[PDB]
Amino acid sequence: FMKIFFIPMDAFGHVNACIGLARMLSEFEHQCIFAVPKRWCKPIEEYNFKVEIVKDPTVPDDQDLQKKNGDFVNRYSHTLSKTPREQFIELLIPSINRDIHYAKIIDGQIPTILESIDPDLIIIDFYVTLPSVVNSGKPWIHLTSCNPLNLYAGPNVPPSCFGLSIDTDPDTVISYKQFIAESMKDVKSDFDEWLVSKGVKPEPFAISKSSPYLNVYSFPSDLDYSEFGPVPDKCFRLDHMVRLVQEDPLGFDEKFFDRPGKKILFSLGSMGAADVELMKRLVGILGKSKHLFIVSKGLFHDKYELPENMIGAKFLNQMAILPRVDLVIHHGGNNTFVESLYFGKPSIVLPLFGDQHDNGRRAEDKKIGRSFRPHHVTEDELLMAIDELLNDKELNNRVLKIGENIRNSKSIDDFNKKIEEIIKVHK
Ligand SMILES: O=c1ccn([C@@H]2O[C@H](COP(=O)(O)OP(=O)(O)O)[C@@H](O)[C@H]2O)c(=O)[nH]1
Repeated sequence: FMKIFFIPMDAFGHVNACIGLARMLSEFEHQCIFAVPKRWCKPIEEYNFKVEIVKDPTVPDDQDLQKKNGDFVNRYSHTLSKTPREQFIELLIPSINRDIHYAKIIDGQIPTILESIDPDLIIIDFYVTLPSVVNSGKPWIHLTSCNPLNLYAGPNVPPSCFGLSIDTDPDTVISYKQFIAESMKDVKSDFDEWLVSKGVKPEPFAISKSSPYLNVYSFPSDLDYSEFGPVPDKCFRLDHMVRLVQEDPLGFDEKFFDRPGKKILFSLGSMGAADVELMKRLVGILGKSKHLFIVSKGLFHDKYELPENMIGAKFLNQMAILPRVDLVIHHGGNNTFVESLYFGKPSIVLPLFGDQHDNGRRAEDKKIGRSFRPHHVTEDELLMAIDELLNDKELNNRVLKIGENIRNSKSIDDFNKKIEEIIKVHK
């Protein structure tokens, strides 16, 4: 039994992965404590974990959980259709600047919470380094909740966030890595100054320090990047971090499931549906599909309507819906992607940005779904892909087998043994 201290970035994609892993570790009678802003306190307490509040005076205690990222996606909607290269400068770097802003707000509050809680182990799900964790003198694990391609970074291996593969021309890979290094210079220069001020040595190129203890990620064995070598050094693969139960209301009348017809979950994640004009175009196409859609309509749900073959709400109980659908249309977010495979569902992937491009490429390359650019996909492409995947028995059988493998995985038992050994070695 041990006290495990979880520090997630203040967004669904990080918090849900950490809740998933916390529930799995609670099974072994470990006590999991979360450091989050007040608005995230009751949502996490609904899973019966203890919360330590971090102050963020830039966000109200009672702000809607979807407001912070919804307003971001709304403000940057014009970048969501651009090439991965154009997105890097215009969207991903601005996105990382928001991660750095939050890291600077929480970092000064973590050392006192560590002294007061005295955890055995820290688990962080963050895209940038926390000096408070590096300098804690306690064992800490970095949790990757995004697609894991960046953990494989090195010679010959394509960089993440561009949908590239082992088959990409070396010239293109080299060009992308040079572009990323040039593009990140000023952000890294400013970030490193902050690290040095707190007595932390910067990384040569990254602004997120890999744990010298262990680095855990969430990706099915069947999908992992074995073509780029084994599980990377100091890394540990869990097949999934699915929270099996979700406390949220369904979000609409359950009687919808009594309507005859194949059921499709349409969800661009916790923030992507804040691109209202995109949601309107896609819903217009899906309105012509002779199936039934359940739609995660997002922060601006009140600004657009669904046609008669569809039901939707601001935010859905996605765990309750997934076992009742035949197909998922999503943005390639890593939680939604692994949740859909966990329940044996094929997927249509419509990547918006970042690691989603890699999950779109992975769905095509592993023949478990179809991927298109959401702002470009034609009515014919989208309607035909839906009928294709619903009717492809071989592909449905492959996705069922991946779900079986994910559910059969014992890797949580090995993970628990490794963390117990890590705590003993450093005592
Ligand atoms: O209506 C919704 C929309 C999203 N989610 C959850 O929000 C998380 C979104 O994380 P993901 O990595 O899929 O996408 P992100 O929103 O982080 O890009 C997933 O766990 C979903 O199950 C949900 O419960 N209901």
